[PDB]
Amino acid sequence: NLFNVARGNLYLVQTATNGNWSPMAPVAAPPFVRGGPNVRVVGRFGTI
Amino acid sequence: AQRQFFGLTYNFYGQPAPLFDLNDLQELAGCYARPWTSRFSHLAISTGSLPVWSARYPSVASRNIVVNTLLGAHLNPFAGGQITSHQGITWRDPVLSSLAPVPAIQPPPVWAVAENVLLDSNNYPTYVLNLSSMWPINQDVHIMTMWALSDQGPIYHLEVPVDPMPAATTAALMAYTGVPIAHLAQTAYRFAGQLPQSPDSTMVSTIRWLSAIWFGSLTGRLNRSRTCNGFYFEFAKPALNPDQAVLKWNDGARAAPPAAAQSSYIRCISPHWQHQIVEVAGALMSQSVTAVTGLPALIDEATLPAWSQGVANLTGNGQGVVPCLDYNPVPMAAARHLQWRQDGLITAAQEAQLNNDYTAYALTIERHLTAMLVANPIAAGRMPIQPFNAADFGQAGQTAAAVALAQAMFV
Amino acid sequence: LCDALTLHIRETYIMLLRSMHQDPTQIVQIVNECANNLLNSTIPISLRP
Amino acid sequence: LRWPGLVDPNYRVGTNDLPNRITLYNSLYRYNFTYPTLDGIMYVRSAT
Repeated sequence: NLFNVARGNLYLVQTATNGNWSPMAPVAAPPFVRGGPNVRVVGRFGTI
Repeated sequence: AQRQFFGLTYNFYGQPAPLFDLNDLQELAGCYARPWTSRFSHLAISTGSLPVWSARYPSVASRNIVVNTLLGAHLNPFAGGQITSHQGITWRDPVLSSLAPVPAIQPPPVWAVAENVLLDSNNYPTYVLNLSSMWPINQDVHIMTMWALSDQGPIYHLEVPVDPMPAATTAALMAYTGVPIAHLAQTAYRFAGQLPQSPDSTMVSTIRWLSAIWFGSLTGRLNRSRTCNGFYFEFAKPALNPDQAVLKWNDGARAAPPAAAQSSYIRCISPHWQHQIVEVAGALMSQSVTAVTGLPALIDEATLPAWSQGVANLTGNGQGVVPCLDYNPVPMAAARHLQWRQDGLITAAQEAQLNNDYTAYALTIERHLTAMLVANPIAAGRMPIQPFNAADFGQAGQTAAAVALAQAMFV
Repeated sequence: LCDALTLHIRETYIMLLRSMHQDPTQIVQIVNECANNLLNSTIPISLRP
Repeated sequence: LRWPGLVDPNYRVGTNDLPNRITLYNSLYRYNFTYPTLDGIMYVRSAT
């Protein structure tokens, strides 16, 4: 971080709050980790 | 033409109301909530080989299995005369098109939930007095009947005359050459479901000749070296998409018309038909024929489910019935490969090879359905899977007799 | 009216074509394999009578 | 004889005579083919 280089991953969820939103230091467990119940990955190509 | 279809509503499997909720009405592909002319709608535009199935619909026969209970739940006519309404849902008018919410000012009577209601068809006088408009409904109800009279795979009907293919049939069939069985089912169904045809129409005797000509290929009897009349179905590697069939035309050594008629109903006991687009296509491709031409005879009560026992004019038990030879995908294809080796199409090494490559494929079919039934039980509400139980999947009934039927159907 | 000879010749050519017809849907796999997965595509095709 | 189709009541749609006598009024089968012309999207594999 002291060099502008966050680790971990990046979540994209539409949380529309009003309180102290905190992108960096996230309170609580991250919603849906990899390999969680019904959490499919994207096949290499990513085709739709 | 024809107007007198005797139907039968889907079984409840011991559940309170019909296995489907409100959301199923506004999810059907094609024409809004119109269940008629649906089935092969989600397959109208092909993107690839991969079978079309989402989250709610965990399989190929899932789209149809749902439009069945949804169909019967709104079939008071033909079985009562009225229009009724189930959970605030009814048809627009007498023609019976899409299903809209119960109209105000003059709402229909609430439908009395009942299991296995016999459809008489003539009970609804408006049908015959408006046949050219509500014709698809005849083909569809017939489908639901063939699907309802079985707890394990749709019971269609093969035939084949004593004499060779007509002169008008051979000229009509030479147009569906490079067309997979998956597509032949789509063209067959979409045909008999849009305009009142005749029982002796050219496109009817050819599509029937195309169905029974497909069974021989599925059994292996009608391979590359043994055509019925120059038509067969070349099968690709089972590990490389076995769904591909295609009606190839050749000039080899044809078979020969049988000594007698081989009219016989067929079924697929193994719950594999659910995820196999090839099995569902073969079933619905034959049903298109028994639609314009009602059941050639009655169905045998020999086995079948505990609810199809002695139906009005569908399943009998006397002498006017035709035996139903049910098979199993795995042993059927295992015997289908065995036919290829007998005549010398494949080496004696590719005999036990294609068996392991297919049994592994059919395993994927089993591993899938078992994982879906547990995810979507039955007491939850809907029935996209149909409770088959895990005690089966490999208890092959008289599949060995279905194979002996193909050998007799093409001597 | 159509002289059986001419009607028969065409009924042959219609077959010549169908013979070499290619299931449009399989076309995705042909490209997928012919290219070794390096390139993967999708080609919607409205199936018709 | 030239017109077994048009005249004779025992005609059979599709029946010729061919090897022996060229019939005139037959029963052809007018087709209406469409020629689909594919043009799809094409995704690469993605580094890894």
